[PDB]
Amino acid sequence: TDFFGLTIPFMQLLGVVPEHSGNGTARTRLPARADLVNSRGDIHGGTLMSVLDFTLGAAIRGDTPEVGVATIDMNTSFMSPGRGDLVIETRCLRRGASIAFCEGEIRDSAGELVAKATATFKII
Amino acid sequence: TDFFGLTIPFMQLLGVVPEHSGNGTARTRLPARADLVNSRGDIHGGTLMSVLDFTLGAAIRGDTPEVGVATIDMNTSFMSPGRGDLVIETRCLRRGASIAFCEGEIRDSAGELVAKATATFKII
Amino acid sequence: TDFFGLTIPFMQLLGVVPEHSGNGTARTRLPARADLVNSRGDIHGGTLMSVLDFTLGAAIRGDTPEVGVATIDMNTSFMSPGRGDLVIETRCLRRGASIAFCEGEIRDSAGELVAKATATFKIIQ
Amino acid sequence: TDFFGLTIPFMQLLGVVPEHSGNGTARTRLPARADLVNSRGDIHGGTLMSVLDFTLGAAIRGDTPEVGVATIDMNTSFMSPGRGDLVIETRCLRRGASIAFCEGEIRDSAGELVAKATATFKIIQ
Repeated sequence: TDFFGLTIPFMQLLGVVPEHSGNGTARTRLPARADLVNSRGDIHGGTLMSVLDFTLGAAIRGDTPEVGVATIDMNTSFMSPGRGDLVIETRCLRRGASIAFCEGEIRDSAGELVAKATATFKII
Repeated sequence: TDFFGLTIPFMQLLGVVPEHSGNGTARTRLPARADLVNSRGDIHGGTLMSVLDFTLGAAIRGDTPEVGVATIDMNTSFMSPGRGDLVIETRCLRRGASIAFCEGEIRDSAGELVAKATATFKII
Repeated sequence: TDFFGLTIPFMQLLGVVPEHSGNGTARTRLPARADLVNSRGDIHGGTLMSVLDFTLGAAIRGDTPEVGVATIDMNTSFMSPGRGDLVIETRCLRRGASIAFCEGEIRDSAGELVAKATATFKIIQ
Repeated sequence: TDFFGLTIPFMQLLGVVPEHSGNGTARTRLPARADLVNSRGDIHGGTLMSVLDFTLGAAIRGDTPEVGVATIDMNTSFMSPGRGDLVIETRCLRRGASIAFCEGEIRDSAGELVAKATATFKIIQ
């Protein structure tokens, strides 16, 4: 599978679908699967942090795909339980020669806020 | 599979192995699999945040398994790339009636620091 | 001194001015001072988090000065050195019966992002 | 004023005292003051992050006052209201050529955890 110009075994396991990236943003979609679920039947937070990580970075190497990106730190807030196909949109807040700052949110089909995250990246 | 007294489809997909929990701590082990890998062949950060989330919470409901736990927010720092079987140890820093604070680290077979995380939980 | 319905001896000390609070958002302002600077001459990041802490909570208790809000945890990103007067604006992302989520940013006179922060809150009621 | 090799006008303003820096750890102390309190009478969390910011960096540039460290991002957890004199102690978790990771905690005279924080740093060299 092609994830924004890169192969990623774990993202292929999660079945996430890359939709867009460019102009400092990126959009990913997470289809529902009983595999990715919580102990309460909700989409596991780990699952959300995974696709969010992917998407967060893609908002950097979408304006510049020749660039290498590595997550330094990432903060996630879980607002409400995720269920059914989700959509992840991220946005790059500031980009430098070495460091880039990003953010994003996960929303359900009903447009409600499932989770929000912000991260720091090392631009290789 | 039994994960500290709970079924979790996503943790079963990741193949993580619960080893211990109690007295405010918990220990999990993540076996190596090519499925859980990075674009650089390293264990994906999302994968680390997943097992860390599991383990972080388990350090609360190990002293009290009758308790329900839900992650509010979680911060993760990635120190060095993870490879080969990893071990995750977490520790509860403060527990209240409503809120609990946790922390943990992931280390490789060589005992080096792969990642570190801290989280906030709602004790149900 | 009046900080959206309460006196905060530390805030009064930072020389910060409350600009708005209500409908899930808030505004505050940090007039430049030399008491408040780093060693690089820039406004100290702690000065930033202090005013950001103050203002993030305000976006919750403006819709209700009847409630109490205590910061649980806060994450702050440092994008650009802060200088001169700064304006701080926050928004509540979600409000529960017990837990509140907020975010915000600090900008300089030139409108450039100085720092951005997110916070979790305990609403005391 | 001497803060491990530099003057910080804001820190000097908080009335904080440098207690140690070297070998990947650091210590600082926050003598109680009324200028530094919340509205609940507790020491303002911003006062905490300010001193925590100061001290986290110190755990890096004590092994080398030759280098510069700039805070990239910081996460702070609030566990217990802070009161009376507080002691701040940090440790460097990892040091790269460009990026440094640190953590730390604030405790009261009774030794109870007031707040814990983690931070990422840019080492300027």
